[PDB]
Amino acid sequence: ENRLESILSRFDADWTASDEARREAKNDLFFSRVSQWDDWLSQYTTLQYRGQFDVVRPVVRKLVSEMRQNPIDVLYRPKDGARPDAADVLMGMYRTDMRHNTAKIAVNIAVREQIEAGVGAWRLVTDYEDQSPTSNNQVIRREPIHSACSHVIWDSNSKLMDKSDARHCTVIHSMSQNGWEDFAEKYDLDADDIPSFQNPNDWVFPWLTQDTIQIAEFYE
Amino acid sequence: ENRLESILSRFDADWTASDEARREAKNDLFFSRVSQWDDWLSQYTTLQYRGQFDVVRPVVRKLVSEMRQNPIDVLYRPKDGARPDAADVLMGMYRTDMRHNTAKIAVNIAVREQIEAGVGAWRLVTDYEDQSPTSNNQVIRREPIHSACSHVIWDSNSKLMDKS
Amino acid sequence: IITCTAVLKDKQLIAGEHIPIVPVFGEWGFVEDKEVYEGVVRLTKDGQRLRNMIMS
Amino acid sequence: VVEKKETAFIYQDPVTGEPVSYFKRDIKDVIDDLADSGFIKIAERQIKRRRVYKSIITCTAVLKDKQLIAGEHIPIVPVFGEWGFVEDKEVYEGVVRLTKDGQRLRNMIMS
Amino acid sequence: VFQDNLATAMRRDGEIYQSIVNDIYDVPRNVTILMAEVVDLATGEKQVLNDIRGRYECYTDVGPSFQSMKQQNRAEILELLGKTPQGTPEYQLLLLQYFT
Amino acid sequence: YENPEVPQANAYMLEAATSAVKEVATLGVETYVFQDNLATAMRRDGEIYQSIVNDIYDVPRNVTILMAEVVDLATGEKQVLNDIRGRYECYTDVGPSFQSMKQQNRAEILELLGKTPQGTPEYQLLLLQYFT
Repeated sequence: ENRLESILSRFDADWTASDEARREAKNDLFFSRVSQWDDWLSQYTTLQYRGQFDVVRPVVRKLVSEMRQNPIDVLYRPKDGARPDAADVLMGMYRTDMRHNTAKIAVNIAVREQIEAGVGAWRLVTDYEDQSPTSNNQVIRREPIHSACSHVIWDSNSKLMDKSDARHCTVIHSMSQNGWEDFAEKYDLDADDIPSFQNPNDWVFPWLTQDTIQIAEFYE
Repeated sequence: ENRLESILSRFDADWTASDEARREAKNDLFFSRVSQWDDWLSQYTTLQYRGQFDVVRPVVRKLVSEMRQNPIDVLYRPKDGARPDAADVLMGMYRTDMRHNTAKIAVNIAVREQIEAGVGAWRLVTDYEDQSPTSNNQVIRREPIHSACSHVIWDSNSKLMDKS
Repeated sequence: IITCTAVLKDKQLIAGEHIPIVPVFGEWGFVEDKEVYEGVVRLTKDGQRLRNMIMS
Repeated sequence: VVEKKETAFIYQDPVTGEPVSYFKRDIKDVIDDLADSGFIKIAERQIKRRRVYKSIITCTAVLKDKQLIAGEHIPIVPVFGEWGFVEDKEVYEGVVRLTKDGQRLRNMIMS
Repeated sequence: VFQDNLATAMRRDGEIYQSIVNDIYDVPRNVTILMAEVVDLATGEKQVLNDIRGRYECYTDVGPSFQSMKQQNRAEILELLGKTPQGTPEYQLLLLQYFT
Repeated sequence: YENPEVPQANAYMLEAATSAVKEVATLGVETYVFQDNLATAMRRDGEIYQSIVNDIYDVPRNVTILMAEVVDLATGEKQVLNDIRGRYECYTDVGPSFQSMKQQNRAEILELLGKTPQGTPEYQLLLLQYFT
């Protein structure tokens, strides 16, 4: 009956369903981004030579360059029997509010993560613009999601590549103290009550500080 | 409540957030610019032959030269439905006040640091000019930032490449 | 907007008929009711880890 | 950068049309000169915009506090090579890093 | 295969964007008698968009990335020009390229 | 006394290390990704420059009836720019670096000339190239 209980049950089922794939994708990202000597469990035993002679990184660079030279975008076309000028207004709006650097950066991040790990993602959000609005004093932009393997958790009962049959999705946001304060200011939350959620990262590298605050957004 | 305290708290959070990347970038700059025998911690123990037979510098030179042969600049284009001459004045101003040596040098420095370390940066400043002003007795110029890995510290809660 | 112990915002209605998150996959499939996705790095991890060790 | 809604004035251009001028930019300097020049006010709105403030600081004190500078954006432009996030930790790399291990060996053996 | 998967992702992006545009944006209805934007404002000065159910008039495909409609029109004119022999339509398309 | 010899391990490892550095020190296949990142940086630079220009510079408004620069000075002799809110009329793209607008026009005319067949527009574009 409790709304929080139902949301947490759904999130826990989805999180436990995709544990192995998420772990493998995170290991792939660490291997291809940080270090190939992923020996965090036992490295402070004795000092021996561990050299990194990379042989996979040139391949990843080549594939990313190959996919970068061929940009792909949406193209709205009139339906069968519709007026031939059915898609010029929508296409103009799309080209207007998707020409910014954020959209290209989000697509590139998703593509790089797809090549390296196997999964990436981006988000579409709407905001109020008063200076250069696309329409109705509002704009639609595309935002990036870093490490979509562990930060975006989909409905486990979804058997489509684009997850159009998914009926809920939880996005985990990790942010700094100032980031949390501005998040609370934006969403009218209580900044004094620090939130917490399932931490998707793992303290594996000797990073000095991984100070992060976790919140979740549940779409249904 | 103290303004200095808040500024310092933000700066310390950002500085501690990006410690490892900054250290690696500074190491890359030292390796590719000063000496490949980065043995500062223990070198005054005994004198032995340490030769530098460089194998990476030709690659860096080739990449910098190839990136120098294709200059890239801003180009202002009229928006959809705007007057077709909407970007002539802005483009003229940009070309007027970005043709100087400082802008090219800053871009080249940023490109070289991007190739070697992985990050570079430049800055846009405005000044008052009385002899050849671009407009309204003012000029906008571009200035370089050397070692942008350690001299420019960004907000840690930024997930965009251009830090917008 | 939720945490591990409470719900901050309950059912804020947003625009659109779809969840605004777009995923991109590499090699994607299901083995036994278990989604598996792969890139290009996974299958090279075993050999490379050997090449690093031998050269070490 | 601070994004806030500030007052803007909708005048009527004596030549043609009606313009929009931010209240902060002509707050005291020419706020009465528009009336003399033939500009009369027809409306007042609240428009959202960003303002950039610069402060000169040291480790112990603040010299300049909130000096407002021109533009809506921070005037620093960064350029990156191979850029990404691993675990909420930004990582950027060039071309020299991955060659450091082999080259350091080649220097040693040749030595 | 990776480009095809990215194209599928962009098609889903276009679907979501079209839904959001129908939800919040002001979509004019083109009459054949001109775009007639029919909207109204409430007593609280807030304007509420009025979008008819005849909204899904276009479907989604994948094409080259263009910064604006003018660039897309230029690309289409150039593509048509490269296949048309040097007759009268070639002159027509050249004048149209100089148009935009 | 035996002649000095370089051990097989030393030669093998020197060759292997040199080969490893040769193979790993290959950006891309070409610096297309780096050039695209620089293009993104220049787009951000253009955005910032446009904002600053709208803030401090005198941007004329082009009427279709001619550029009408509308400004006024205060009692302290300082002139304050009057920029309307119809300022973001152009967007940012990436192109070749030109030192002046005349060079850009010359390059555009030459680019058009390279695709026009030798008809009447070719003569028009040649006269236009001699123009600038």
